[PDB]
Amino acid sequence: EKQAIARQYLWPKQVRESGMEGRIEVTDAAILRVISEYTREAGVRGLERE
Amino acid sequence: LRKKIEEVGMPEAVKTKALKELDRLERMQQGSPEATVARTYLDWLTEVPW
Amino acid sequence: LRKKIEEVGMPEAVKTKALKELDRLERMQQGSPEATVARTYLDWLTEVPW
Amino acid sequence: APILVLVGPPGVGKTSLGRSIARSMNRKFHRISLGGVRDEAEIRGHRRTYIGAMPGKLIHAMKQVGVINPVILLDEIDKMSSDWRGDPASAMLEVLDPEQ
Amino acid sequence: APILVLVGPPGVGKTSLGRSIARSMNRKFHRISLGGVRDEAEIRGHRRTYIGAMPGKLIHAMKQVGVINPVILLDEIDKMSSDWRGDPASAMLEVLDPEQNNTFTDHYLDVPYDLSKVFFITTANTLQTIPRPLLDRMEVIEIPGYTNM
Ligand SMILES: Nc1ncnc2c1ncn2[C@@H]1O[C@H](COP(=O)(O)OP(=O)(O)OP(O)(O)=S)[C@@H](O)[C@H]1O
Repeated sequence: EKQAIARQYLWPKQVRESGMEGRIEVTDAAILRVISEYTREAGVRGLERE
Repeated sequence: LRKKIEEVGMPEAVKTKALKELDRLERMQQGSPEATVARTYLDWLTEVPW
Repeated sequence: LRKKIEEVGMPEAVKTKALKELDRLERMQQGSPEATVARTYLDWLTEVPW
Repeated sequence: APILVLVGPPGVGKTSLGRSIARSMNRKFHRISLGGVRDEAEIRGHRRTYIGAMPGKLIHAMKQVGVINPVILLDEIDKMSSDWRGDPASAMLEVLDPEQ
Repeated sequence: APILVLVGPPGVGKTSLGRSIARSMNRKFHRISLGGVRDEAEIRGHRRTYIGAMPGKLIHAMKQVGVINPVILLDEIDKMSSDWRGDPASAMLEVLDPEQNNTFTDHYLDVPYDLSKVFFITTANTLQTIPRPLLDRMEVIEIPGYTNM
């Protein structure tokens, strides 16, 4: 669920608000590594800050 | 304000209260430490949705 | 004070609220202890930045 | 109309569902932030004998919204404070009573 | 704008770093010291129906600064009480919420006020005395402590 949320809602918003507009992109294994090794939460604010 | 009282809403036990208060307000001196209380109360009665 | 409400800012809802408050203030006798509290409030609304 | 409480951990979208549910049903929306509120005169008002009196947050919220069926979010209802002096959680019993 | 928290032992430069950050970016600065702040009526205000009523620290701080994007240092955020008498840590959830603080509502001003352009920097000695919903809104930057070199 966190991986689907980060693909559909969180990563496009952080991309749009930074000025990068198709210049940078993450894979799915990258999102899974950010979730599993950089976060201990139940929500999605820490994932959004990463 | 008379037209506003008898157009929006309102229940009859509140409408009688409001018309009695307006009939008091029509006797007071335009002024007044006691007319502004009545007019502010009638504005709150006519602007809340019924 | 009406000129100051017109110049700085402000959003349309808070500007409408401030103009209704000023129209209430114009028709009550000055030096009343409610004309003071209806005036300090408009000073605070016109002195914060918008 | 329903009366709901949404319970969960911090980062889950509890507050964010208010505007989504209100936008989905074409209803008006308003938000009242509780939490730390200790004054009972925020729920009800003062008796308009007093000198700058005006009604509580609920009548003000119904006046901002134009209609009689809005969606009103009451945010952080478990963070009100109740003790000998200051008890707004006892005035909220009258606004959330499902039949009174 | 960001909402940061700087956490570290005493004597490392946390309080003095806020003024340097605000000076390097040519932006206005203001401090609010939250140590020992005990009542909720200093975050929000009182209604304008009590006789000596006036807004809280945030609206007053936004009045002192003239602009809508200052740097505001909220100093000693972990030394803020939640006892019997007052709970200002639950009134801070409305201020530091990164998605909802464009409609912050003071009790004196009955209108929503936009606090989404302000650069908040908060400082603390440890993270363990911060409430968990309030810690989850802030980004941690850890200041470790110096070596001999
Ligand atoms: N299922 C989801 N899909 C998309 N975005 C989500 C989802 N769950 C949470 N979010 C996002 O997560 C962020 C945090 O949501 P909030 O509702 O503010 O959390 P919160 O539970 O209200 O926080 P507190 O501490 O309990 S008030 C928002 O930007 C939401 O859009």
